[PDB]
Amino acid sequence: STHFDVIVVGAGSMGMAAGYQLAKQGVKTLLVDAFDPPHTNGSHHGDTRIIRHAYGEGREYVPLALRSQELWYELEKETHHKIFTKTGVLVFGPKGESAFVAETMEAAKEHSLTVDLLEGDEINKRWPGITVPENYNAIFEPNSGVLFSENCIRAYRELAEARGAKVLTHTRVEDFDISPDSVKIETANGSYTADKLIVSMGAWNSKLLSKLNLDIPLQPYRQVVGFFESDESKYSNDIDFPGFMVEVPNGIYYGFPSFGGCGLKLGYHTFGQKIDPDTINREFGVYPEDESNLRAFLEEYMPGANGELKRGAVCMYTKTLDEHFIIDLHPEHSNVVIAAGFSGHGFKFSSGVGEVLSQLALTGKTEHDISIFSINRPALKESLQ
Ligand SMILES: *Cc1cc2c(cc1C)nc1c(=O)[nH]c(=O)nc-1n2C[C@H](O)[C@H](O)[C@H](O)COP(=O)(O)OP(=O)(O)OC[C@H]1O[C@@H](n2cnc3c(N)ncnc32)[C@H](O)[C@@H]1O
Ligand SMILES: O=C([O-])c1ccc[nH]1
Ligand SMILES: [Cl-]
Repeated sequence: STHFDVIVVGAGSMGMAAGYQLAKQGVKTLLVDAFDPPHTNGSHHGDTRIIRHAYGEGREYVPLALRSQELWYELEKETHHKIFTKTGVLVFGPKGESAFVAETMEAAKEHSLTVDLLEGDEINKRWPGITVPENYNAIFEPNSGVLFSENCIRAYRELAEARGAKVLTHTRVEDFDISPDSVKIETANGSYTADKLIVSMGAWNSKLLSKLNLDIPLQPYRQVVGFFESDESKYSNDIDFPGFMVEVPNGIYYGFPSFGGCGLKLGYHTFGQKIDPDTINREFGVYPEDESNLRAFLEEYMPGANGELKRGAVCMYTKTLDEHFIIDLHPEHSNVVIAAGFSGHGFKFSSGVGEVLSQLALTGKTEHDISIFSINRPALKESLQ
């Protein structure tokens, strides 16, 4: 017997941010999650996340990146949890052979972002611990950094709840009933209604959007990360080793400086196992590629950070065909908002997206230009059942 103004299904990176934005405005919100956020079953754990402004995936993301950065600084001031460390982000690759590096440079120029350009030995000299061939070039963004993702979700949740938002945990939504003037969700712990619905189930969007009569190609990928004992005099955040995302012949890698001695963290971005979110093996090390693809990068580019494996994590990316997000109203229901297919690069925008989802649910519009994330774009290959 409890109607809500807005129901958020999936209270992770996007959902909890939306919950906070709504609660902050006095909107009676209910957030439902299959687990208890922040947790290690979705796409937001592993402690840290990179936030970049000059965007290699496309200069069109810059405005949202900058707005999210300001929102992260706001969050830092509101909670006792640590939110952001300004490590700076280094992007490098073989000269003339990296669309990622090239677009990062164009994005910086187009938006007048503050960056340093360097190449070859200048890279190795500036950051002892990095060994790149002389034909490599780079763009460093000093004001970009590292977000503590689990802390962000925890902070958004504590703040939203302090303002009246309710979070129903360990409750998996199994079906939806949408009408022109209301929405309803069904779970084993009961059913709930509201005027608006925000759907942000992460990897599970690939399995349950069909319950909303949507048919969108979405592929979940198993993506691991490892923490390695490193030479702290070189790879510690304390001596300014940066976060980084780089392109080499066999793909894109990313990493973080060692924070408080927990070790340099590394991940292989362009390769992962296609999986189903309910059958994925969440144990690091079960596939030999988990650790080997990482050491293959370290022994070659960051040899002093190739020590004992201290920790591993298994997480998921949910890719769309063009690797751009889906943030829009359900094409048949203006009272339903969809947030999906973040394709391995959405956390840094979660604060900004929470704001967009909020506007979409309350007004059916957003002040942000979100056309590139349209659910009706052709490259997406979307359709109704
Ligand atoms: C996995 C990964 C991702 C990643 C990254 C490194 C790894 C190993 N590094 C990143 C980085 O440095 N910078 C960045 O900007 N992004 C990075 N990413 C990607 C980012 O983490 C993902 O894009 C982001 O987390 C996506 O967020 P979203 O909110 O979509 O996903 P979630 O946080 O997993 O939340 C979904 C929640 O919904 C719940 N759920 C699922 N099904 C149900 C049902 N049926 N009912 C109720 N709740 C449901 C989940 O439990 C989850 O909490
Ligand atoms: O989007 C990013 O910055 C990122 C780093 C690792 C995966 N995604
Ligand atoms: Cl993702």
